[PDB]
Amino acid sequence: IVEGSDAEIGMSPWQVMLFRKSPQELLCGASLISDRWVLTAAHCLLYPPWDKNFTENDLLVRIGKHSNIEKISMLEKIYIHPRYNWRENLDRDIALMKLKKPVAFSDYIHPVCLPDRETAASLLQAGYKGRVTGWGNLRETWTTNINEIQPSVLQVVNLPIVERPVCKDSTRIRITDNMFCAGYKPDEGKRGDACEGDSGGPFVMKSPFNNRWYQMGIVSWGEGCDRDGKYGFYTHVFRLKKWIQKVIDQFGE
Amino acid sequence: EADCGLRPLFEKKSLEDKTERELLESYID
Ligand SMILES: *[C@@H]1O[C@H](CO)[C@@H](O)[C@H](O)[C@H]1NC(C)=O
Ligand code: NA
Ligand code: NA
Repeated sequence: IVEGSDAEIGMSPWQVMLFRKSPQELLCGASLISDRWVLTAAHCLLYPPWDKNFTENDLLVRIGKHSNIEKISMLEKIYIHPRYNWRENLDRDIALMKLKKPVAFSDYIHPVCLPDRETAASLLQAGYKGRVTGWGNLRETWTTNINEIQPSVLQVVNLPIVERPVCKDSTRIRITDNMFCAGYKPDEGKRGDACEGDSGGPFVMKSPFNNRWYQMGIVSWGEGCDRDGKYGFYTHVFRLKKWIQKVIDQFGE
Repeated sequence: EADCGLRPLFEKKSLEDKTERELLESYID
């Protein structure tokens, strides 16, 4: 996360980290949506142009991490959207990971809500801010050392959703309805973005109707990090929820 | 939904985090 701040303890208890099992390597962010299901970006698990094609047995997740607070879980199975377009523009960039066994909730481990139609309709508006969290790089590039851009605490940044014409205008990539973009404009002064390692992590919004946090996005792709006139692109969670529900209904008994 | 989206250290204790108001203000302005 670029231009964010240290998360407060328990601020993002649905936060999940996706790791290569052995040897160890932080791969992506993710989010906890029930005691057994984790949501992430498809490209975190399957991306042939970088020779990426992980199975359940290649991976571990970490949950409840801020900085015995923290839980390590194995995966039973991975499910990637059947119409995820890795060849072109990362359309439908979404995947589910089923934990080997359910996790117990605590003060530091608690699931985020998935939006329904009404919440998505109300809140997915230009200028409305959501929140992105992750263990990704603090800047696109480092000046003194490799570790000056790796954070010691979970990072948080609030970013406004951007007008669709501005999103589309900002890139040559064909963007679809299954993507939205977020971030400040050059003239707005304020800054912030996801960066390397934040992919797959959540873009959340707090409902004014019921004061619950809802995951509206999944960190998907960008062009560099925190560049003037560029925006982060996020998978539109609600637009793909029937698929999420189909997977949980089929494989979640 | 169960208790989804309600944080044990925040909503459940009637505490606000340091920047959530900024999010809600953007919806209302
Ligand atoms: C890994 O290979 C392909 C690469 O596109 C991927 O779609 C698939 O999930 C994996 N292979 C098989 C045989 O399932
Ligand atoms: Na930008
Ligand atoms: Na409004």
